[PDB]
Amino acid sequence: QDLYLRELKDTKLAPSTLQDAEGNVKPWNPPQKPNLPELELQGPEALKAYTEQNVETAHVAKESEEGESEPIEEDWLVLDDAEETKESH
Amino acid sequence: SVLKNTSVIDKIESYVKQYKPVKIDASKQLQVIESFEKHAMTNAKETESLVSKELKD
Repeated sequence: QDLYLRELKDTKLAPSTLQDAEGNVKPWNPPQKPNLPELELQGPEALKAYTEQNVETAHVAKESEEGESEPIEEDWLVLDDAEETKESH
Repeated sequence: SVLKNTSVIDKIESYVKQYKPVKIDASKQLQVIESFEKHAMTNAKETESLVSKELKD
């Protein structure tokens, strides 16, 4: 019937020059051709963390440290504290 | 396949590809730990000997 061609041309003309083909906008004044791929390119970027999580910053954290090559000094300190703890046993 | 207009999957793929070697693992527990352990067995054998002879006495 009339609708069988009218609505198909309606949904094949305006959507054609609305997106996918990505050129011009006939039905309504605001264009989404430069809105969804350009202005909304930073949309999720604004929603998410930018320059930290989107770029996955290669934060090279300081490597795990140690006793800094502590000499026998800490050894006899441990000896002394163990001795004074065990003296009252 | 989920994303159609990705424009970012290649960038993140490359970023992870270049990130897996984060840095060299330390694995250097051989400068104060080793000295502590050496003293450990030395005076531990000393204490074992002294407690043994005390038990015999």
